Amino acid sequence: GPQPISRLEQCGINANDVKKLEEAGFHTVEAVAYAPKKELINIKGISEAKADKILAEAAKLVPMGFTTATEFHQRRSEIIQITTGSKELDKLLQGGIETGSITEMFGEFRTGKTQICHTLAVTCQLPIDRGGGEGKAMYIDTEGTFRPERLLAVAERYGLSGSDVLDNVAYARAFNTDHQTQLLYQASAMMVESRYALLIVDSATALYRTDYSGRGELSARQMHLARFLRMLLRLADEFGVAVVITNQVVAQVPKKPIGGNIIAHASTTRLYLRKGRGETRICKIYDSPCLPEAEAMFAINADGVGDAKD
Amino acid sequence: GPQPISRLEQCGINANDVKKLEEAGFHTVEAVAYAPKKELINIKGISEAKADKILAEAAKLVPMGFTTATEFHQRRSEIIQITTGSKELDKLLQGGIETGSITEMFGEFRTGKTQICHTLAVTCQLPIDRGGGEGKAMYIDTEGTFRPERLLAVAERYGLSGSDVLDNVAYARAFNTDHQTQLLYQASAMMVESRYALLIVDSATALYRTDYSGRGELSARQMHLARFLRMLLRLADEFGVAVVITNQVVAQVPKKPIGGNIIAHASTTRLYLRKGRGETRICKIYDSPCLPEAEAMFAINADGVGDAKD
Amino acid sequence: GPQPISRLEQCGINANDVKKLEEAGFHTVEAVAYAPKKELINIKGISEAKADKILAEAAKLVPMGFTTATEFHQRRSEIIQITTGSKELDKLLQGGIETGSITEMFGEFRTGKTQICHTLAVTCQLPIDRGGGEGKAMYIDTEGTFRPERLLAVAERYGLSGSDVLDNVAYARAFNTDHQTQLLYQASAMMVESRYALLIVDSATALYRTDYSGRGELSARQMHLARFLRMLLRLADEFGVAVVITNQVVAQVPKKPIGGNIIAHASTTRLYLRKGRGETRICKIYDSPCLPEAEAMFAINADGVGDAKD
Ligand SMILES: Nc1ncnc2c1ncn2[C@@H]1O[C@H](COP(=O)(O)OP(=O)(O)OP(=O)(O)O)[C@@H](O)[C@H]1O
Ligand SMILES: Nc1ncnc2c1ncn2[C@@H]1O[C@H](COP(=O)(O)OP(=O)(O)OP(=O)(O)O)[C@@H](O)[C@H]1O
Ligand SMILES: Nc1ncnc2c1ncn2[C@@H]1O[C@H](COP(=O)(O)OP(=O)(O)OP(=O)(O)O)[C@@H](O)[C@H]1O
Ligand SMILES: [Ca+2]
Ligand SMILES: [Ca+2]
Ligand SMILES: [Ca+2]
Ligand SMILES: [Ca+2]
Ligand SMILES: [Ca+2]
Ligand SMILES: [Ca+2]
Ligand SMILES: [Ca+2]
Repeated sequence: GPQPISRLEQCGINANDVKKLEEAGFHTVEAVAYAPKKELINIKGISEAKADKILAEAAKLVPMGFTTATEFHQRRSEIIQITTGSKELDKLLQGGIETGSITEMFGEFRTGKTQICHTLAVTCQLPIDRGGGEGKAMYIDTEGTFRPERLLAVAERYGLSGSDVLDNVAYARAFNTDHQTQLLYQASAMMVESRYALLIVDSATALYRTDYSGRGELSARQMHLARFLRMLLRLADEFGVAVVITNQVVAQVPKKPIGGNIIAHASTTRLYLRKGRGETRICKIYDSPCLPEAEAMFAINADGVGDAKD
Repeated sequence: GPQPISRLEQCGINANDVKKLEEAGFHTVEAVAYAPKKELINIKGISEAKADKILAEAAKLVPMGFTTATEFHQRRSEIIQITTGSKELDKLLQGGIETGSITEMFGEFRTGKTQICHTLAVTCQLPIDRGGGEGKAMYIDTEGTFRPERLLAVAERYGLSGSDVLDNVAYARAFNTDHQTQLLYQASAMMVESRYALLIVDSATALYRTDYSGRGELSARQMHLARFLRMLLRLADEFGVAVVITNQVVAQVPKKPIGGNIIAHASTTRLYLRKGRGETRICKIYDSPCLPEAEAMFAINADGVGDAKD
Repeated sequence: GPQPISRLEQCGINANDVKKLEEAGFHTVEAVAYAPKKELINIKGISEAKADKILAEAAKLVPMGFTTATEFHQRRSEIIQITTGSKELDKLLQGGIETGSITEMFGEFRTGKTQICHTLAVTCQLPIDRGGGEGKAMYIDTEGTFRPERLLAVAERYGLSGSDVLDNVAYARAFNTDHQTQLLYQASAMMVESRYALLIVDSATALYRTDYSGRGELSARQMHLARFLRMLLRLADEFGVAVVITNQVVAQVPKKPIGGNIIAHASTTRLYLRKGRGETRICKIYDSPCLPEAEAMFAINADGVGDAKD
C-alpha cells in the first residue's frame, strides 16, 4: 500500500520537517510526491531549498515517468470491483464498482440513493472471492439519514456477525461546507493506520445549495466545490480506494443534476436512477468512459438491495 | 527527420558542452537553432562566446531565411493527415487532422472528448495508404480515464494485432502543473530515439482550474499556461508531429471554453462538440485559418468513433 | 526609388568602406543619410573623420531642410492606397491603406486578423488603376498560420494567374525575438534588388509575451520592442512601403490591446476588430491622426474578404 512518511527520515531529512509536513495534512510519501512546490512553500517552516530537496528525495521512491500501455493494462487487470448485491446491476457495471475513481448516483427522491450506500458499506467487507473488498467502510453523512438497522438487516443476509459489521464502519455527520472539507484531513490520517476500501459521501451537494444563497456567490462556491472534488481525487489516487457520492436533482423548465459542469467533468461514472413500478427501480448509466448506455432493473427489499423478485 | 545533436560535435565543438546542452533539454540541432541566446546564457556552464559560436554553427545546418511561397505550397502538399474513422468527420476536416499544429476539441461532458483521442491513438498507426501516420502514439493523461479496452475494440475494427497496438503507446498520468510541464522534457528525449506521430494531452486545463484557486494568481497561472503552450508548439515544429488537446467548458451567465485568450490565440484549429440525439453527436468547427464554419454528425459505436449508423 | 549605395563611390569614397557599410546593414544612400554618427562610429573599421566625410557627402544627395507645406500637400496627393476588397471597409479608410506608415489591427480571436493580411498580400499586386500597388508582397509569420490556398482562392476572384501570385510572395517564419529582428536585415537587402509594396508581420507581439516571462524583464523587453518598431519605421520611410502588423488582445479585470504604450505611440492608424453575427465582422477605427471614429461591416467569404452579402 502507501509508504509511511516515516521513511522520508532515512533519506537525509531531519525529524523536525517530517512532523512539520504532518501538521500540513501529508502522511504518506506518495501524498508528498504528488504535491507541487507551491503548497510546500506555503508551509511556514520550509525554505525553497528544503522543498526542492524534499521533492527530489520523494521522486526517487515513487515512479513518475512514461510506461507502456501493456503494463497499465496488466495493472488494470487486478482492479478490485465491489458487488452491489444485484446480479442485473452488476452485469450493467461489468462486475461492480471500480476502486480508484469517483462514482456518482443521482435521481429523484425516494429512489433509494442512500440504500445503495448502505448496502455497499456492508458488501465491501466480504472476502474478495465472494465479490467484496476485504476492508473497512467509511461513511460521511450530511442529511442525518444514517440507520444501522439496514446495515444489520443486510449483514444477516450474507451471514455475518452483526456486531463485527458495526465495528468496521466510521460515521461522522457534517454541518457545513467547512466541516465537510475538514473531515477529509482526518480521513486521510486514519486511512494510514488501518485499511479502508470504500468512501461514501451523502450528500456531496446538499450543503452548497443553501450556504451560498447569494447571487454573486456562485463563482465563490464552485471554486470551493472544485477544491473538495480534487481532495477526493487525491484520496482515491493515493490509497487506491473507491469513492461514491450522491447528488440531488433539480427540475428544469425532465430532471437535471445539480452541481454544474465541475461535478460532471470531475466524475467518471455517473448513474441515473428513476423509480420503476412498486418497489422496483430503474438504473441507467448516464456517463462512463468505458461502458455503453443501458438500463437495469432492481428492487429495494427488506434485506437491502436485491434483484427484482416478482 | 531531426538531426541528432551528436553532429554538433564535428562542427568544432567539444563533447563537454554537448552534454551540458543535453541536460538542459536540447537533443536535436533544430531545437538548439530555434532557441534564442537568453536560454543558452542561462545555462551555468556556457559563456557568451560559447553561445555565439554554438548559434553560428547551428544556423548553418538549418535554413532560417526567406523563401518563395511556391516552395512552401509544395511542402504543404505532403502534410500527413490522420483520419478520424468517420467519413463525415473527415470531409469536415478536408481529409483529417494535420501534423504540425495544435488542435483543440472542447464541449459539454459526455460528448466523448476522450473517445476521439482513443480512436486517434490507434488509427495513427495505420499505413499512410489507409490514412494513418505510420508511427507510435503518445498519451498524457490528467483525469485517470485511460482505458485500453477501447483501444483493443477499435484495433479489432481495422484488423490489427491487439498486442502490437498496446506496445506502441506510451502512457503517463500527471498529478499537478509542475509534473505536466516536466513530462514534456522526457517526451522530447524519447521522440529522438523512436518515431512518434501523435501527442495527446487530456486534459490541458483540468489542473489549472484548481491549483491556482486564489484571486491574485490568475496572472500567475496564465503565464505558466503560455509557457506550456509554447513548449507544445516547439515540439510540434521540431519533430513534425500532431498535437491534440482537450478543454473543459464553463457555463456563462451558452457554453464558453475555459482557458482565456491565451489558449484561443495559441490554438489554430478548434472544434466544438455538442450531443446530438441518442448516441449521435454534432461536431462544429469553431476556429480554423483555412476551413469554413460547418457542422457534421458522428456517433459513438462499440468499435470506437464511427459514422451515424441509423 | 532609393539610390543604391554604389553611387557613394563616386563621391570621393573608396570601395572598401562601401562594403564595410554594407556588412552593417546599410544598402542605400538614404539609409546612411538618416543614421546618426553614433552607429557609424560603432562600426569597427570607420574613424571619426571617415564618418564625418560620409555624412557630409551623403547629405548632399538627400534633402534635409525646411519646406513649405504646400509641396508636402502636393506630395501627399500621390500616396498609393491599397484597397482591402470591401467597399465599406475602403470608405472607412477613405480609399485604402496608406503607404509610408504603420497600420495595426487587433481584436479577439477568430475575428480574422490573418485573412485581412492574406487578402492584402494579393490585392497589392493589382494595377494601380484597379486600386493595387503594382509590387511584390512580403510576409513574415510567427504563428505558422500561412495558407497559400486562401491566396489562390482570392487570386481567382480578381482573375489572376495562380502561379504568378505565389511567385511574388516571400515567406519566412520566425522562431524567437532575435530571429524576428534579424529577418529585417535580409528584408532590407532584398528590397533593393526588386520592388516591394507591402510588409506584413503576424504577429508582432506573439513572441514577446513568452520569451520575457520574468518580472524584472518588462523594461528589458519593451526596449527591444522599441528597437523593432524603429527598424520598421526606418524601412517604411526608406523604401516607401506599407507596413501592417497584427496584435493580440488581453482581457482586463472589455478588451485591451497588448504591447504597452510603446506600440500605441509608435502606431499611427489602429483598427479594432470584433465579431458581428454569423460570418459578418465589425471594424472600428481605434486611433488615427486624420480619420474620425466610425464603424464598418464586412464578411469573410470563401473568396477572401468581401462585402456583407446577406
Ligand atoms: N426497511 C425497509 N424495507 C423496505 N423498503 C424500505 C425500507 N426502508 C426504506 N424503504 C424504502 O426505500 C425508499 C427510501 O430510500 P432512501 O431514503 O434511500 O431514498 P432517497 O431517494 O435516497 O432519499 P432522499 O433523497 O430523500 O435522501 C422508500 O421507497 C422506502 O419505502
Ligand atoms: N464501450 C462503449 N460503447 C459505447 N458507448 C460508450 C462506451 N464507453 C463509453 N461510451 C459512451 O461514451 C460517452 C462517454 O465518453 P467520454 O468519457 O469520452 O466523454 P467526455 O465528454 O470526454 O468526458 P469527460 O469530460 O467527463 O471526461 C458516454 O455517452 C458513454 O455512454
Ligand atoms: N476558407 C474559408 N472560408 C470561409 N471562412 C473561413 C475560411 N477559412 C477560415 N474561415 C473563417 O475565418 C475565421 C478564422 O480567421 P483567422 O484565422 O484569420 O482569425 P484570427 O482571429 O486572425 O486568428 P488567431 O488570432 O487565432 O490567429 C473563422 O471564423 C473561420 O471560420
Ligand atoms: Ca426524503
Ligand atoms: Ca438520503
Ligand atoms: Ca465524466
Ligand atoms: Ca475524459
Ligand atoms: Ca486560433
Ligand atoms: Ca493568425
Ligand atoms: Ca498613434
